[PDB]
Amino acid sequence: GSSGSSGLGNEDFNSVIQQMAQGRQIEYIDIERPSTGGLGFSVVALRSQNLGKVDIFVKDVQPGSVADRDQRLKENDQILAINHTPLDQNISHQQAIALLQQTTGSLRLIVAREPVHTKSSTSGPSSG
Repeated sequence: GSSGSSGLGNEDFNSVIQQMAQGRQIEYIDIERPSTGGLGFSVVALRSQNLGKVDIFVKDVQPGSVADRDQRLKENDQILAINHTPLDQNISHQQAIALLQQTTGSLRLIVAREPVHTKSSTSGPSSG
């Protein structure tokens, strides 16, 4: 369905994000939009199950570009909102991409991450 209002109602920007994350730890990845460069990362569109919507995930995180050398954007990071705008059922996968290809100077991305649970994922820093 479609609706139009001035602001928010039952569900606010803080609620929508908290609902899409599902408790998952949310992180604000602030990226500095370069002048002679780009985000340095790609995104994938995958229709979710919750409801007519698309889940944008950060793929091909060029390990060395601003996204990294500058920010700490991780791969497979489901973007909940972009520049103060959630990609809920309201916004499709396309719109999400625009906000990026459009948003200049500063580009914020609120992604979620799954917590730890008797996982014990072996991870260590490698020098070379």
